[PDB]
Amino acid sequence: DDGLCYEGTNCGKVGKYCCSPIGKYCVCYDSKAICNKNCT
Repeated sequence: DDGLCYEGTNCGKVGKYCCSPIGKYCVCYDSKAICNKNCT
């Protein structure tokens, strides 16, 4: 449950979003929700 999400293009997520609590994971998906959800 610990994790946050941000939007932009730092992980090549042009059009979608990414999740990383320190920029170490850089895991992105199409559903911003999948960012919070699946990112865990």
